[PDB]
Amino acid sequence: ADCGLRPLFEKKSLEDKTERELLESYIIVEGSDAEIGMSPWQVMLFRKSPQELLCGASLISDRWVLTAAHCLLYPPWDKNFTENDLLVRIGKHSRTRYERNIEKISMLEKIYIHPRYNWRENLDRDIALMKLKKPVAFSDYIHPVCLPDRETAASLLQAGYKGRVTGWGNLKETGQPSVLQVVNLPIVERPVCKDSTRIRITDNMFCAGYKPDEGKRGDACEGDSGGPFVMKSPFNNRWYQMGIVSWGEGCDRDGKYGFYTHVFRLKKWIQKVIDQ
Amino acid sequence: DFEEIPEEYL
Ligand SMILES: Cc1ccc(NS(=O)(=O)c2cccc3ccccc23)c(O)c1CC(=O)NCc1ccc(C(=N)N)cc1
Ligand code: NA
Repeated sequence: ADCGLRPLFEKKSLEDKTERELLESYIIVEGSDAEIGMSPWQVMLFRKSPQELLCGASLISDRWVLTAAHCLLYPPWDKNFTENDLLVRIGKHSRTRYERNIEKISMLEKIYIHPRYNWRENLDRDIALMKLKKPVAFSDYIHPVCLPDRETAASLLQAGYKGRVTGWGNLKETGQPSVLQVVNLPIVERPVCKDSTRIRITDNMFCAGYKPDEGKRGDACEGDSGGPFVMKSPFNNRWYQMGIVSWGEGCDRDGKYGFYTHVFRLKKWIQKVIDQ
Repeated sequence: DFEEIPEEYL
């Protein structure tokens, strides 16, 4: 399809200010404000009752939104949302304003949580789909991201290769942003990921972030959960979602890394649900 | 501190 080609960038052959950083590597705390239309697949999961941000998410077609399972279901914290508890807001930039004539607000038809999502232990298979009640109209600000094929995943999911994380979550581990935030972060070697934590890491996870000695900073944080870790393919110039913001111990701590759901590894399940 | 969204969105 037309996935992963942004109306305000690839479609008009304009580059955003940091995408070159990603390309140069293919050999939110400490982020920046997103540019307008920089992440047109970004979705905000929005609670109705206390009207508040619940999580990030992504648009993968006109009717399907991808997020982290723990955004919807986490029994240890008495979290178990139903379809009616929330809305998805699409095309947003500002965190708090209603963006008249730009954002579109959709209701959920059905939530699907991965049947082997491990909320009991380590958040293994931290992935969920939301089918919308009505298709959303694409615009300059609303456009789906691609899901990776095996070859794009193998070629790009390499240590040192950078992807990009976006969200409206905390700027610090212990303020909130006026607009959507963005940070580019390098994928980390699996042994370094494993050695940074006591949590049992699985093949359905990867980690990203700079090492203490590399100097540069940045991480996702509370409120960024469920949002996309994306990479711009140097083969076809399309953006692909490789990860979902899952977990981390604090935010932007030296020696710690952000963990992300490995989208490709779970793609058979995604397709199973969408095929219905 | 979220702006009220249109009531039509339930
Ligand atoms: C559901 C959940 C439960 C616990 C944690 N906290 S945790 O990451 O230390 C963690 C992960 C896996 C299993 C755990 C079991 C026992 C205690 C903690 C655990 C967690 O982070 C989340 C998910 C969450 O809250 N994510 C928000 C978040 C997003 C990104 C980051 C980051 N990249 N720094 C940090 C946090
Ligand atoms: Na870190």
